[PDB]
Amino acid sequence: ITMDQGMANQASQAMQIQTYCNSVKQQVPVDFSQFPNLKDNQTQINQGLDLAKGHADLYLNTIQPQIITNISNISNYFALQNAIPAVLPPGSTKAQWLRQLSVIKEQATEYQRLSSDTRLVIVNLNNNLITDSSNFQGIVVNLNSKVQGDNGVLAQLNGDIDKVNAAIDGAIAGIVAGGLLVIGGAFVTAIGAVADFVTAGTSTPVVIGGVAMMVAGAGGITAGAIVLHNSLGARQDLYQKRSSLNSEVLIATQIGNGYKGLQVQAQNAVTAATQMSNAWDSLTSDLGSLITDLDKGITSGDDIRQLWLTAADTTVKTVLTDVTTIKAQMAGVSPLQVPQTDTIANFVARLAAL
Repeated sequence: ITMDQGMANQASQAMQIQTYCNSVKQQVPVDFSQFPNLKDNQTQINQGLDLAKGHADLYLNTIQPQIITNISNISNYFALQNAIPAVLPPGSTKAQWLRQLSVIKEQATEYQRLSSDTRLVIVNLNNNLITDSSNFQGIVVNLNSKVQGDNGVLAQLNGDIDKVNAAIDGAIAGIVAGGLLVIGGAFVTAIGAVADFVTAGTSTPVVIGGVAMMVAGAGGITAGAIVLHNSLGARQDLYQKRSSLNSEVLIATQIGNGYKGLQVQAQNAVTAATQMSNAWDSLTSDLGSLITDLDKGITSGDDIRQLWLTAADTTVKTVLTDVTTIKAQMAGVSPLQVPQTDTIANFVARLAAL
């Protein structure tokens, strides 16, 4: 795997999980004070949610910065590489070459360590989310049995939501991935409720996993709304369609489906994180082989100079360009203002028809 794809994929996935985590943290705790036979159930829900907000926080506060630092190291690396054929003028001895390559390999290996450590901490996050996400599911089914509801209809909703959530995830990835590397590009995010929470009275909106992301320029917002609105509506349809499910249970299940959504974002992050480490490992081995071959009679400093100048003009200029535009996108990302009583699907529906 090339350094430009590993970087493009992790940047892309990070901006999506970032948004998702923001939606986790925005979720309000449930309110069942009306039915005192559910206090134990409320408590359970809200303790589970705080675990979900804990995982979200850990991602934004510990993992995201390392991802940002990684992107900056890719630039560090290639700028150091381009600089060597300038620091070592045409005479330069084999010794000089061995010292320079050995030094930049050291620096690169250190970047490999940051990236592999990151992969390891995302893996561990995911594993803890799988457990924490599976336990929440049981807190929902416990509540459902306590209101003598059908566990079978509940199950068919969870299954139906999981399939749609994957469609959403898919389209969002498509939007971000397709605009990520456009030189002037930016992104806007939208966080809203997965279901209507005002037509009937009791208002507990569920924004966890209720998300949308679009290109900020031109008619990017509209263009974005169009590919997103189908999948988003489909989900809202499933929570609004007539069902035997208690309302209190419908809330906890909405939350629970968002919780699941968080863990799938983590699993997507494992994938991207793995790809970026492998890109670093492939790079440190190539450097490793370059040193080894200079050390034998196979290559020379003059040959490496040649190889890194044609690289500096062709494949490196590309990478360094993308690194600039990627750091811009991630730092530039901006949130759309969503009306407090709106839904994410309705919001996007209306933006899609402008």
